[PDB]
Amino acid sequence: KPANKLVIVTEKILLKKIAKIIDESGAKGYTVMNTGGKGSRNVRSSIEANIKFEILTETREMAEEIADRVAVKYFNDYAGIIYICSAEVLYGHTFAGPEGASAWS
Amino acid sequence: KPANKLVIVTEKILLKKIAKIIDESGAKGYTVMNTGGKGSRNVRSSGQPNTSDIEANIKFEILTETREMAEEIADRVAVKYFNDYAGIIYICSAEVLYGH
Amino acid sequence: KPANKLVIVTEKILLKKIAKIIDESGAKGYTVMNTGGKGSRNVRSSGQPNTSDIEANIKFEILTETREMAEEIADRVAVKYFNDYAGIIYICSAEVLYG
Ligand SMILES: Nc1ncnc2c1ncn2[C@@H]1O[C@H](COP(=O)(O)OP(=O)(O)OP(=O)(O)O)[C@@H](O)[C@H]1O
Ligand SMILES: Nc1ncnc2c1ncn2[C@@H]1O[C@H](COP(=O)(O)OP(=O)(O)OP(=O)(O)O)[C@@H](O)[C@H]1O
Ligand SMILES: Nc1ncnc2c1ncn2[C@@H]1O[C@H](COP(=O)(O)OP(=O)(O)OP(=O)(O)O)[C@@H](O)[C@H]1O
Ligand SMILES: [Cl-]
Ligand code: NA
Ligand code: NA
Ligand code: NA
Repeated sequence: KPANKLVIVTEKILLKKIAKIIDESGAKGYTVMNTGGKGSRNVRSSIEANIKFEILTETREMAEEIADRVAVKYFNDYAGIIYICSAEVLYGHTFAGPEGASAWS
Repeated sequence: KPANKLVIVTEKILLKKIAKIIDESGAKGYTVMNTGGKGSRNVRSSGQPNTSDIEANIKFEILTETREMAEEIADRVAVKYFNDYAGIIYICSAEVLYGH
Repeated sequence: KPANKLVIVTEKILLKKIAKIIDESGAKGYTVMNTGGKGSRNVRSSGQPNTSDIEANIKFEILTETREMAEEIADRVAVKYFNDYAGIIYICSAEVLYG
């Protein structure tokens, strides 16, 4: 089943702030990694101080909503880039099926 | 050469268990990273990890010989472990330039 | 805008050397992670890493301007280092949204 994989590479200090935006979007979760890096926007600069989020979204609209909120709220003032990859989910939130009367477990 | 990039994000304590499945599948290698995260299945036995905890999880990336190999790995991980452990599995398309 | 995401997984000791290759290609930046791993080339001079060692390797992700730039980096790294050093290099398609 196709899904958008939204990636946000940004400053570590934004971790909780971005996790709240992701949650508010309706996305079921996110994965976050510590990283290093170098950029050319030269907002932060010309240890690892980055974080990388990967968020598998329900729709393209969901991914765009997260992206647009993060970028508008933070990217004039903080380093970061955002991009999307195409993914196909094999086992996701629905691993054990729906809840309620259509449940199979 | 086009390839399937299988991604398994799961509890860090499954590292050796998932490496065993990968090895047994015929896959030629894997890359693994520490991560944090949050999900909605709420099956981690110890609850959601701290937001600061960027080693609750591991992420495997496995460039597989075929699509069927990636699915074999996914299916065995999931049936063996995902009722008792947190985790998700997806695939991305990759073109291998060198290595592999 | 429709970009290439070039991925280089290789021995951590090559961090500075590959960063220089990336910078000389004209790439606007890169992201680098520690990783563990296993492969089948069996080139790494110190043998396979411990399953628990999640710092044997580095993984670079480079969003490039063109496919030509991605290829320049890849070819440079492999040709100069892959006889002697472990690693793999691949490309994923990415669409940059905020960039
Ligand atoms: N072309 C790219 N490929 C991969 N990662 C990138 C690229 N450009 C930027 N990054 C990642 O995004 C981070 C932020 O870069 P950005 O250009 O937004 O800000 P910057 O102030 O130049 O960053 P830095 O202080 O890291 O130099 C970088 O540290 C890096 O991890
Ligand atoms: N939509 C998603 N996008 C990206 N990563 C996700 C997503 N859903 C879950 N994950 C990753 O999978 C891991 C496990 O989530 P899952 O839903 O399987 O179990 P959980 O018990 O709810 O996990 P957690 O205790 O981490 O909240 C998460 O910690 C996260 O790294
Ligand atoms: N099929 C693959 N899928 C994902 N990552 C891989 C794959 N094959 C190799 N790698 C990554 O590339 C690294 C080096 O593997 P390579 O085959 O180049 O050399 P190696 O000497 O066999 O490496 P190692 O000592 O790690 O076994 C691995 O540690 C792993 O991170
Ligand atoms: Cl990663
Ligand atoms: Na910079
Ligand atoms: Na959860
Ligand atoms: Na090996």
